Amino acid sequence: GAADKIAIVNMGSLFQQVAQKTGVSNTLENEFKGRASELQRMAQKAQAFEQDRARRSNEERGKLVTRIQTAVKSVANSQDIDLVVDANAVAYNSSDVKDITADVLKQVK
Amino acid sequence: ADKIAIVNMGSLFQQVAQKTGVSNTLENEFKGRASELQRMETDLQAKMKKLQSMKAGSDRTKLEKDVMAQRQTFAQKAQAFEQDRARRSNEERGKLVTRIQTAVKSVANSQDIDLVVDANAVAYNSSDVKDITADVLKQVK
Amino acid sequence: AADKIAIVNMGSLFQQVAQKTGVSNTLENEFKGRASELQRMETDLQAKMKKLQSMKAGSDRTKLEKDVMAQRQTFAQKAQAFEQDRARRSNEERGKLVTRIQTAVKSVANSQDIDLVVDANAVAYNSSDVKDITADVLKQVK
Repeated sequence: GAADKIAIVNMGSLFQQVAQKTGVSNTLENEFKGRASELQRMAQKAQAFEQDRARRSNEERGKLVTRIQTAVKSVANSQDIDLVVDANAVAYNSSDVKDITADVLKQVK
Repeated sequence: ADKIAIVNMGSLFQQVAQKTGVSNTLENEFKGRASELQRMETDLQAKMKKLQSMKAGSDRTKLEKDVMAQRQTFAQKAQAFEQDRARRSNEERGKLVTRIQTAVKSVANSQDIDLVVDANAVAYNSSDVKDITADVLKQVK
Repeated sequence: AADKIAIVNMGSLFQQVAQKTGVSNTLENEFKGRASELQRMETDLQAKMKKLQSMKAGSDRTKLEKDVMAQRQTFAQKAQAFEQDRARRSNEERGKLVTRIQTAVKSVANSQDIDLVVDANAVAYNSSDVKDITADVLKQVK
C-alpha cells in the first residue's frame, strides 16, 4: 500500500519550540518597538504600521513552517514513512502510528 | 495495515457538555451576575426613556450625570462577567476534552483502531473507515 | 486490506470554486449599500457629537442631545442587524460551496476506490504515490 506506514507530528509544538530557539518573536519585537515607541508618544500611519507587523509576522511564520516541513520530510523519508498526519487532527494513535515530533525537531535546520 | 476511524469532536463536545452536567454547572454559577446585569440594564432602558421626554433643566441635567455613571457600572460589570465566563468556559472545555480523549482511546482499543482522525480534517470516508462518535459518547465518563 | 488514502486541498478548492461562482463579489454587492448608509450615519453622528460639545446648554443643546441619543439607538440596532445579515449570508454561501465540493469529493473518491481523503491542511507530509485529488475534484464540481 502507498500509505502503509503512517506517523503524526505536533506542528504547533514544533512551531513554538523552533520559534523560541530562533528568537523570531524577539526579533519581531525589536523590528518594531522603535516605531511603536515613537507613536505612543505622537495617525493613519498606525494603520500603515499595523499592516507591516502583520505582513512581517506572517512572513516569519511561513519561513518557520517551511523549515519544519523540510524536516518532517527528511525524517519521514529516512524512516520509510508514507504519511505524516498533523497531531492536532488526531484523537488517538497506536504504537503502529509513531509520533515523530522529537525526531523532526532534531533535524530542523 | 493500520485500521482507521474518525470522530466528530465538535458534534461531541456539546453532547458530552450536556451529558456530564458541566454545561449546566457553568450555567448556575453565572446566573447571579447575569441577573445583576439584566436588572441593571432595564433600570437604564427606563431612565433613558425618561430622558427623551424631559426639558432642558437641571433635574434632567442630573439624571444625565447619574445615567452616565450607571453606563460605566454596566461595562465594568459586563466584561468582568464576559471575561470570567470565557475563562471558566475554557477550563470546563479543557477538562472535558480529556474525558473525551480518554473515551476515544478506550473505544479505539475495543475496536482495534490504530488511528482515529478528527472529522473536520476529513473530506470523505468510505465504509471501511468507521465514524466512532456515537460509540465514544457512550463511553464518556 | 490497506485503506487507500488521498489528500484534497479544501482551502484551494474553496477559493477557486468561490472565484468561479462570484460569491464574494455577490456578497460585497449585497451589502456595500447598507455599509455605506451605516458609514454616513456614523460620520453625520460624529458631526453632532462634535456640535454638542460646542453648545452653551439650553433648548438647542437638549434638542441635539435627544436627536443623538435616538440616532445612536437606531444606528446600534441597524449595525447589529447588518452584522447578523452578513454573518448568516456568508454562512449560507460558505455551506453551499462546501456541499457542492463534498459531492464532487464523494464521486471522485468512489470512482478511484479511495477510502479516506484527508484535508491537506492536516498533512505535514505525504509520499508522492498518495494522490492529491484536488484537480480531479475541481473538474467534477457542479
